[PDB]
Amino acid sequence: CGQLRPSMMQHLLRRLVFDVPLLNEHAKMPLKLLTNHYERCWKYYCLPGGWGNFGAASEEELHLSRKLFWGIFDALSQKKYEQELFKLALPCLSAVAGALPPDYMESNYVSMMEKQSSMFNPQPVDTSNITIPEKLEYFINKYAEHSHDKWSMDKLANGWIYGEIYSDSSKIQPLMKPYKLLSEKEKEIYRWPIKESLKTMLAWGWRIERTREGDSMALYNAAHGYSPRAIDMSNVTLSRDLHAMAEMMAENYHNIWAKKKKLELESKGGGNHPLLVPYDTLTAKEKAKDREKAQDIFKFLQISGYVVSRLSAASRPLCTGGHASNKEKEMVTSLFCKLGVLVRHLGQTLDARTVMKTGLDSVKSALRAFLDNAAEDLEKTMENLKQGQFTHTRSQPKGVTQIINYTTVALLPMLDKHNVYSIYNTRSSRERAALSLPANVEDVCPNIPSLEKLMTEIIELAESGIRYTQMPYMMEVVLPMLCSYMSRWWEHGPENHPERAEMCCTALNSEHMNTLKIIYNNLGIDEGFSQPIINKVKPQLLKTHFLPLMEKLKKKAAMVVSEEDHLKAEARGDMSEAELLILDEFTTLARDLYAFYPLLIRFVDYNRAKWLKEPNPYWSKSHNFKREEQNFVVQNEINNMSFLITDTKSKMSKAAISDQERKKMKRKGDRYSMQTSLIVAALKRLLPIGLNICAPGDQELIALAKNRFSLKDTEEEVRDIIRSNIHLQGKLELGIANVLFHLEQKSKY
Amino acid sequence: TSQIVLPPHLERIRERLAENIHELWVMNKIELGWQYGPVRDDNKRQHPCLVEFCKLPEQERNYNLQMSLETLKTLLALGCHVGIADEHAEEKVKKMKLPKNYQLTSGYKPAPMDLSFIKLTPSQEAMVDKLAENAHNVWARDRIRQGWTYGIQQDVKNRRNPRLVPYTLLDDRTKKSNKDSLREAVRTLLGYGYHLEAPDQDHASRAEVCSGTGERFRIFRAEKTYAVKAGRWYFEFEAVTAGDMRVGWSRPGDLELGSDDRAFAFDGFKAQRWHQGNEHYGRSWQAGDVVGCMVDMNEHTMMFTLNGEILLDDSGSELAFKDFDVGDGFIPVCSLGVAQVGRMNFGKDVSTLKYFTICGLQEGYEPFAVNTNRDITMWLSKRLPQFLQVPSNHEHIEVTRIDGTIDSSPCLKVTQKSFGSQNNNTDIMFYRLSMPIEYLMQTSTYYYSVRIFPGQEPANVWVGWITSDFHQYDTGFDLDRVRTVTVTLGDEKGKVHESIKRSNCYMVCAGESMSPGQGRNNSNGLEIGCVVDAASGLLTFIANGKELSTYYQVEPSTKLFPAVFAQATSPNVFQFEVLWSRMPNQFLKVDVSRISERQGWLVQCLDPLQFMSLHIPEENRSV
Repeated sequence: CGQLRPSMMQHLLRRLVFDVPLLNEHAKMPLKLLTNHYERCWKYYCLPGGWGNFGAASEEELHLSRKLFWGIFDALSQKKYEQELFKLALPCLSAVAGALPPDYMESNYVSMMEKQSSMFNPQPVDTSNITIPEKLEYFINKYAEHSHDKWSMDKLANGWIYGEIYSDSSKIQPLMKPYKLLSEKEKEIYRWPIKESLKTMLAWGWRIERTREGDSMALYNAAHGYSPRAIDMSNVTLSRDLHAMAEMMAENYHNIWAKKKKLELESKGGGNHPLLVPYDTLTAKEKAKDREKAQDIFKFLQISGYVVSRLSAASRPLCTGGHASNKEKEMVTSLFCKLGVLVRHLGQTLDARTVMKTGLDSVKSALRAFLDNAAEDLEKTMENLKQGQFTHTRSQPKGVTQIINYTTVALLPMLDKHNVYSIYNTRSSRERAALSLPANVEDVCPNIPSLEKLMTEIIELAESGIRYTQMPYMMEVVLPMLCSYMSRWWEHGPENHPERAEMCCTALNSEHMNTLKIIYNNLGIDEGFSQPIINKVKPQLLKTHFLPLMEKLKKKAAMVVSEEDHLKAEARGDMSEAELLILDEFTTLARDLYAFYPLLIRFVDYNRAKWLKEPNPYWSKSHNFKREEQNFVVQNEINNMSFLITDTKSKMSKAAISDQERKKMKRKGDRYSMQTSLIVAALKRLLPIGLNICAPGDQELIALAKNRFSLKDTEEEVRDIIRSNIHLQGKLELGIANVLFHLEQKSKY
Repeated sequence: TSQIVLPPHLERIRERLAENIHELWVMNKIELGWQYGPVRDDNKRQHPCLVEFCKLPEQERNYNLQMSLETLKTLLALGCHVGIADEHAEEKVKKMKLPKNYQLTSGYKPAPMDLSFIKLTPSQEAMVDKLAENAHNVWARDRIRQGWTYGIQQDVKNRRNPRLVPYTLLDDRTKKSNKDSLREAVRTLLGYGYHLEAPDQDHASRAEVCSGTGERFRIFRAEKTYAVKAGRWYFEFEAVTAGDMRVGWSRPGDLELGSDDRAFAFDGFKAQRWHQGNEHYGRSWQAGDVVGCMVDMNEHTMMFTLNGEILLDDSGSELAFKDFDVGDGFIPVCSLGVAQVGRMNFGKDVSTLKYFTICGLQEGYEPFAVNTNRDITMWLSKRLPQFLQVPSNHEHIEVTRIDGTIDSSPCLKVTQKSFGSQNNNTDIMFYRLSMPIEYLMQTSTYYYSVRIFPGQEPANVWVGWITSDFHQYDTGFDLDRVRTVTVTLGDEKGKVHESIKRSNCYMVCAGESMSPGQGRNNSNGLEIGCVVDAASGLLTFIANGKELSTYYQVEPSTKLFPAVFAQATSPNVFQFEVLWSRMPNQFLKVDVSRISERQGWLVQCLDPLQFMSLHIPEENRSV
């Protein structure tokens, strides 16, 4: 950790900007990587300004390590302080603007997630024809008098006194006279720096404050009444704008001094000086002088109250984030139009990939950012992005765009004004073209797509695209009719009848609900006002007609029974948000059915547990669960005592058996942890039967885990294979592990 | 509600709107049921307001125009855009609105309009409420100016109007008539084709839900001698109102709870813990919920049982705090925010505890105060500041007494002590430090003083004396001198005599400007220590060489330890040549029982109480 400011990265940049070292660039990148973490974010005062200036001067260069350093610094800057962007908004915008011309090479153009913060000059100015206005009458005289008093007091501290005849041997200074009678040469010498500073400040052009409350010329506590005093006015904190003005004045002074040094070196015909050094590379010896000059400037400008100074409440008017989002939407729309015009009748695909990786995703917490960013144009921009993504996925995709599309579609549930802009026409057309997936397996789709459209990708994308669990946001015009059409089609076809490599067609719709052999077409023809789904008689009739289907749904098959059960669970999901609490009897019947179905499913041995990837989570139900747990514990104990002796074949079979047992244990423990809260709530008041039934299960679980090694080594590989994790212990309302909150609750008793 | 003045640009539309709405009110008055009368009399069912525009007096029309202008200016200057969107259906456009409904009476009656099929936006309700508040305010100020229907020093008549307070003293039942009139007016404005927006919504954050700071914070703590070293102790804290309630265990030895490692706390308002930073753990509670802080010195694990359920963090760890030093034990600690009520339960009885059989008995837990026969005693943070503290160790205090009065006597006392700060320290504090240190042709004795350097004067540092009781720790001070409490004791029959004036806790001179000389250096005769030989109620403690009528005659017995007032950032101005409020304090333990009864408000206390004070030397101790 540094003290006040580092001077390492400036030297590293000055060495990397030229190619004097050969094969030596590898001896400073580890130094930069190690020193980045040592220094805090508060040590970057002038470094971001120089970085932005150098980026604006040159965007594309041969220094490929700069983006790596930038990415490392930005990834390591995501701390709890949450520092403001301030001056960071300009370099990121410049890099976004200039990133299009670069082509595709290296991985240096992939990690764009850090963009947008996850949300010499010898003659700087010319004053050859600048005239200082005559607005000075008193303050300059007061400043000159104060400077003369300070200089004469300093000369008096050395041992000089006022006299009549100048004599260096006797140390007599006759200059101790008022400014009204001082020499013209001394007055001009004292006035020249002040005049130059005034001209420089008036050259750029800034507002001048002349408030009457700032008259602090005389507020602090010899011959011709000469009584000099010392004033300490450096203890007053000053604004940042005046600090920047003083920094600019110091920069101009240093540039002028460097120009004078260059002129005096050229006049001599030879020589050099090592003082041609930027501010961020300066050492403490000159830093003390710079701080003294800054303090003197602050004291000079503080007197008499001279302060140098340089929309609608909406994202469009003044907010930088809203401007950046609108611009990014503009470039992505322009690129989409260009691709749809040129490609559809080299580095273009590369820049398209970069702008869809950067434009679509800007922050991991996209929901909160969208909520706190905008509410009017957010919906239409999201709809335009979805339409562009759908049009681009209509053709053949080269790269894998599934994850980004899923992330974009997951933001729809977490209202939007769909009446202003209707961008659902493309989705309705796609739904009409795919009105019957088991029946439309032909060349009806354009260009005969074997995997572009007729695959599981669209089925998986439809789950994320259609999701209104929180609150509906559609126009409620064609979506309820399409939902009714899909429900009627699934009612007509009891089986799946899918294509090849499309066994998981259950995960197709996530909004199967009322008003969200049917006579919907006849009702629409007769009305074409009130939709038939408005009446509650139709959903009740449909539920009553459907109930015998899963009442009599019981088969001993392996895959067809499992897929039929999955289809029945999906088409009869429990998310009946349409007054769930009102239909108490229907809710109780649904809960009883959804609790008795897993019991009948697990009644079989089920040596294979890979059929159900993720199953959907009273006294009779508790008794059935306890009986099933006791039976499975007895089976596991029997397997344990059978495997204790009579050693089996090679480790492949044992590993497979252990993996199957671990999968079965996880599948059973999911429901066990789901029902543990209900069992505990039942047994807390007056029920000892639940504890008396769970005690043999806990004893069997403890005995099974008391001494086991094959299960111990196979648990790691089972967890590694099953990358999907539920982690429902923290909800309190490798999916599961051997020891979690459920085990602690069971052992608490 | 008076922000700006309506610009003269919409005069034509303003006049047309005012004319047609005035016509609307006078037809409404005509159809109300009354009749026009040449004279004013309520007994004849005649009202002067039921006069057509052709015969209306000039004063009434001028008043109508003025109130219409004021209302339009108010609704324009509130902040919502009131620009013209749809033209009114009068002499410009015809949209069948006027002849929609027609009524016939005994006289002229055109066909009015009533559009109620539009959605009633909350902006209309906000407009109605604002107009009602403005009407109540102008009525209240009109009553104030003329003193009608009430009296303080006059009592002209009884039955005071409840219209003085525009919001609380007025109920919607009494103001049903003007509320209905305002509702009709805004409905007709909606029917005219005018669009309005509601600022008090989620679209714009124009409303503030919380207003406060880190002030009025009370920490409830137990005895320092009740610290524990081993075993498991359980206690329940029933939360009534959700809010800032940091509950945990504190280690003995102003400051926010959990800022550093001295104490541990947990809160569900943000559902995260406080220990040397922010860490997500646990969940929010609700009304009537317990926390159940656990301690186990055997293995140094801390856990919380919310209603019998162990709270877990995002990492799935059952231990809230791990690897902490035992120290000198831990004691229960609670925090109460603004307008928040708690309920402690140390475990006096088993039946008093609610969630104890669920988790306590099985795991082998005992209540914190199950063995104590006497009543438990608890402390709380003292809001009233006290001066009984000497600053020993601070952030930038390096006090060191140096004595050099022998032989060389430049300033008699000859003492130096660094009391200045370093950087970023300005919270207006008052300093106080301990003192372990007739004659002819004499002036004064006790030539001692506290050195200062009045060469900067950042905020006009005040100097003066201090009384024994100072309980006015506020940022703003020296603007009212509390109160100039005067006593006019005497016969008070025909002459006032011996009217001795008293003083409050204000013995500090302003010292704004002693003289317009602006002397150099820093020594200008500052707070010279002078005491009169004979006590007469006057003491010579001034920082200037001239008298400016600051006698301040008071009674004797006021001398105590020195204290001065100052405010700066870091000028190292204070040298020798603090008020705290984090100190624990207990109120009472033997509080009496009082009984109140209806029709008399009788209060009875038949149980006497007694307690004593201290007798420490120097003849001043009572805490």
